[PDB]
Amino acid sequence: FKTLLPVPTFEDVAIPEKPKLRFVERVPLVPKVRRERKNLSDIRGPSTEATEFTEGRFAILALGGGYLHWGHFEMMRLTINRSMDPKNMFALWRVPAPFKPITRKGMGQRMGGGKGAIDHYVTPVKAGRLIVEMGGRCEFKEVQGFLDLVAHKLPFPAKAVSRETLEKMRKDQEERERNNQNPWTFERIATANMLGIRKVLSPYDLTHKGRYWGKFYTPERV
Amino acid sequence: KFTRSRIPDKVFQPSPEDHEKYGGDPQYPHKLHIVTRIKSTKRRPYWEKDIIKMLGLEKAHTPQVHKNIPSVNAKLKVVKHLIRIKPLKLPQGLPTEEDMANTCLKSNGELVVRWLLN
Amino acid sequence: AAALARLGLRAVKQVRVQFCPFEKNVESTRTFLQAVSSEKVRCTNLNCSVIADVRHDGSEPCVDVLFGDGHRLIMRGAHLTAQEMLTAFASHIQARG
Amino acid sequence: VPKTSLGSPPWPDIVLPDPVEETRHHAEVVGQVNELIAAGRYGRLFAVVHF
Amino acid sequence: RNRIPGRQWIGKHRRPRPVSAQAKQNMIRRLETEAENQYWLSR
Amino acid sequence: TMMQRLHLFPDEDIPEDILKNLVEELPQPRKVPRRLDEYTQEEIEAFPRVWSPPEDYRL
Amino acid sequence: FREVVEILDGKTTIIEGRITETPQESPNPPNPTGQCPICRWNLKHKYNYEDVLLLSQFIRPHGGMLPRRITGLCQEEHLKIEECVKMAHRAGLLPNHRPKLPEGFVPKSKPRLNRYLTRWSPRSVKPIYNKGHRWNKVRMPVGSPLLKDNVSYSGRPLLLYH
Amino acid sequence: GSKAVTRHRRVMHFERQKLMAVTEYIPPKPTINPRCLP
Amino acid sequence: FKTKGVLKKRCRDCYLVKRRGRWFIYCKTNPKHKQRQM
RNA sequence: CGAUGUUGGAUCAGGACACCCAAAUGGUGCAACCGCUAUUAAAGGUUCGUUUGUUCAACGAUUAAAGUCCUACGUGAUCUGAG
RNA sequence: ACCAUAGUAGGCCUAAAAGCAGCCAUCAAUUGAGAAAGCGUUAAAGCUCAACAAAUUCACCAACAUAAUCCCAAAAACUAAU
Ligand SMILES: [Mg+2]
Ligand SMILES: [Mg+2]
Ligand SMILES: [Mg+2]
Ligand SMILES: [Mg+2]
Ligand SMILES: [Mg+2]
Ligand SMILES: [Mg+2]
Ligand SMILES: [Mg+2]
Ligand SMILES: [Mg+2]
Ligand SMILES: [Mg+2]
Ligand SMILES: [Mg+2]
Ligand SMILES: [Mg+2]
Ligand SMILES: [Mg+2]
Ligand SMILES: [Mg+2]
Ligand SMILES: [Mg+2]
Ligand SMILES: [Mg+2]
Ligand SMILES: [Mg+2]
Ligand SMILES: [Mg+2]
Ligand SMILES: [Mg+2]
Ligand SMILES: [Zn+2]
Ligand SMILES: [Zn+2]
Repeated sequence: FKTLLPVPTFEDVAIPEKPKLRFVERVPLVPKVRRERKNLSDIRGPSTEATEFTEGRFAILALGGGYLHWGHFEMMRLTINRSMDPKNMFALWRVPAPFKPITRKGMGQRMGGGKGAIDHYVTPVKAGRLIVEMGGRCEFKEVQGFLDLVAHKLPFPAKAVSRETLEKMRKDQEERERNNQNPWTFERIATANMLGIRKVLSPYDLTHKGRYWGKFYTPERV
Repeated sequence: KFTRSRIPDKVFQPSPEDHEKYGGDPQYPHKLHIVTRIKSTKRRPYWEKDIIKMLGLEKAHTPQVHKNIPSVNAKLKVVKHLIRIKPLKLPQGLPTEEDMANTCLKSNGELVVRWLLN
Repeated sequence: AAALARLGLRAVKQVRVQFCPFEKNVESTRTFLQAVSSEKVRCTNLNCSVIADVRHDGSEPCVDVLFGDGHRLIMRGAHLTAQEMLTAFASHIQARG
Repeated sequence: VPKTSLGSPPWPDIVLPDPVEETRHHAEVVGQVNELIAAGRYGRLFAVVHF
Repeated sequence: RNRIPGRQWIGKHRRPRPVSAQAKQNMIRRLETEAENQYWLSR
Repeated sequence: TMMQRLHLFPDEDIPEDILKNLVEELPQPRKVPRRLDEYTQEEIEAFPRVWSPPEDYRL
Repeated sequence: FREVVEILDGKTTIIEGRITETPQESPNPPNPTGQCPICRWNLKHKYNYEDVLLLSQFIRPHGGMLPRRITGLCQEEHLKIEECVKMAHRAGLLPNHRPKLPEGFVPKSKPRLNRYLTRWSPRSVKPIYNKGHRWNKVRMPVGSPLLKDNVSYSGRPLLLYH
Repeated sequence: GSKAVTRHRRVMHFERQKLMAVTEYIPPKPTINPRCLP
Repeated sequence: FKTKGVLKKRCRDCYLVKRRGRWFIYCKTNPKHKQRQM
């Protein structure tokens, strides 16, 4: 004998038309003629934009920073589109089409001579940004199962999350940092310039607080 | 660029337990510092080198005494990682002119006026 | 009940189970009864009859099984556990037959 | 009172004598040595000297 | 047999050297002296 | 040289020559734990039964 | 402790359960409120692989670990005691708890190498041919990390790898 | 010299490593484990 | 047998076993499901 | 740069294993013979010719096989000098 | 571990679509078992899942080969170390 439990029911879910992901273009329609310098600073540190959910209850969350080029968009589009029930689920791009020109030279060039030519386009993705947002009358578990594939084939480390999962790990993140037993935290030492440590740190560190190092992000770092 | 550094005032707002901990009186600030230079100025920026020079802190592990006024506290704040600061104490009070020769400074940071009677 | 089905019970003549329902120790022998009474084991051979002897007073539960080796296997479940009876049954009645 | 490799500290237990009997014992010993000095029964002395 | 590429402590690839319990102790003791230091600078 | 002053014997069989020079014996650097059969029955009954096994359960 | 007996008489086989006497938990525990058997005797973080009088209480006459729901151990401590029991078997303590096999005592093998505190099984470990230098160095495990919480009287943490 | 952001994880100046190692999270340790409590 | 970085059961009859300091997947029905963790 | 003489051969080979042969095995869309894959194993082996300065490559005949590489593209105070 | 019977080959399109190419409904007997979550069939039949009953230690994720003369200090889990 086992007693039953009430099943979660979705009466409030409204499925939009064209639930499957839009095709995105290899190159923008108005190709950038002027060659841009590479901010690596756009992959660096925490993300400001696209941190929260909008319509959907599920998402892929980026744990590192990285560049997304057309190959990745293709991968996600196909993989998600044939992995979903178009009736019961819908997906959404939380990331723009690749807009940032990246140059190259022909292999075999000597150093110098000018900048290179535009090879392809990418999208910058800062750690903590939602890549793809899936809603529906789905339970998190199915979506999670096939979303983790996609997540795994992305250039940065990433996870599949729900609203519940995300707020879980955020409350855990702050609770870990008010639980902390040792008096010595990165913030505390860095801001007050103890041991003259500011010599070895970068200015950005004051904001990043030793959680972010380069494009990498370690969540365990308080 | 590595530069000089601001130190937010919040750092210098003491918590009520700190008084108990380091042995300072909640009510009255101490009058004088005994500053000692604990670290070396080498591998540090020129401006810290200068601050150390103008505090009389040139020689290591030698004590020096300074007013506890803000003018001084500013410089000390710049080099605070190079030094040890302990409050001067006067159990026997300040020395008179008869007591100048017999004065000595004990490591607990206290100035004894009569040293070695008979 | 499955491990008995895989083992081809057809080497057995007659299986009786004598037990006393109101005793506290009889659950094991009962488990054995429902393991041998199942459709798989029951249909492996139709030459074998399964008899349930039910008494209040006898006070000692018992399992008796005859097979065509001229062999008689009698296990008195008292303190014996179900799957010990069924393992003993398996290695005893299969290896010989 | 069980016994495991750990639950008992791995070093001899110590018992230091009561302070009173000790003070007595000390005064007694000092008395003895002092007699040795007064009698001139020490042979030859060495001394560690700061100079 | 396991070489360190280029120069030991310099380049993209460096000799891995680990932090010692000793070093943690030392650093922490310094920190403590500094916390006290900026207590006495406070009033 | 000081490797020549080291004498190693696999078992205890030593030339009586070498036995006759021995001044003293160093204490063994590890305390050897006794097996279960080394303990006196006094020591076995002195140590508590920690848990109480069901009578039905078979060992 | 319930022995199962089997008898062969004249093409009839009798199998019967028979109950013997089980020793009982010693009368007066230090922490009676305590939940798990290790804990109410205040043995948590105290027993080692070396303490046999404790370990032999959970195992079978044939040397294998007793199951957990019977013993009542707190899960963590169950794992610790299992590690310890393995380590103690390997160390050559509990020589009486092997299975008895009249033939196999006769065929000598090279006299048992004395070992202690062994985390892995001997047959499963590849010799480390390559060692490695000061910076990348292959360390050899000693004891188990399950016991890294034992009380240290020296104050220095036990050294688990050399 | 390497850029600020890189692919390969970028070995830290030793002093920064010491910082990282001192400032690690320490989880609170209860006096008695809640499981071994009643 | 295949040497793999990740072991996964390819059917209901696969079982998972630790031998020689490794993990293994043995399968009686389809021997092609045999796997050795590297 | 007050000289670290350079391609291919000859001679003699040292080494790695990411095994071409020989050994031991797992899987097969493995019946058998062949095979195709994968694991372990490096003590010993790994041909002779036509053309090219050639390394490669093509072709003839074979082999249990005619391994992939490293050694200042091993080896000119041992040789060669076709390039 | 255990167990699997009912309207019924549910209605369609197709040579056949019998829980399981596809499209639509997704009701209903029995204490209990989806117009079926995996395999399987030409369409079936046939194996399992979820359902009753039987019981109940704990069970979310986590594992990743290598080079060329010869491995590369030796060793070591406790007698008290801010
Ligand atoms: Mg990735
Ligand atoms: Mg070098
Ligand atoms: Mg380098
Ligand atoms: Mg630079
Ligand atoms: Mg030159
Ligand atoms: Mg020269
Ligand atoms: Mg050779
Ligand atoms: Mg190999
Ligand atoms: Mg072969
Ligand atoms: Mg060879
Ligand atoms: Mg080259
Ligand atoms: Mg050459
Ligand atoms: Mg040459
Ligand atoms: Mg010559
Ligand atoms: Mg030469
Ligand atoms: Mg079922
Ligand atoms: Mg390999
Ligand atoms: Mg060596
Ligand atoms: Zn416990
Ligand atoms: Zn399988």
